Amino acid sequence: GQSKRVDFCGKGYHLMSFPQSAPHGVVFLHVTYVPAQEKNFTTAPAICHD
Amino acid sequence: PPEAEVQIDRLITGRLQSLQTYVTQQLIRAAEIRASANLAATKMSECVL
Repeated sequence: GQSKRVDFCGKGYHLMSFPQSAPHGVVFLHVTYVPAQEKNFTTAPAICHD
Repeated sequence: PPEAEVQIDRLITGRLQSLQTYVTQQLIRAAEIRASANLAATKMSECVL
């Protein structure tokens, strides 16, 4: 599945995971989306048209 | 010495049982604390962040 629980399936936004076998346990490879370059913009809650 | 040793061994065995009982109870309680701490950590991630 695709969990929405924060930091449950790794840091960042979860996309998918792949298990791997290990002696006496399991290892998960968690693939996540992480925001990178960003810019600062002016903002507003609403637009006044007519 | 040979008489004192009998009386002392009785006390040592009993004293060891008191300490073993203590340790066992602390381990059980600690497991319960661990579960609470794990819950708290989950809430921090999902409720706070």
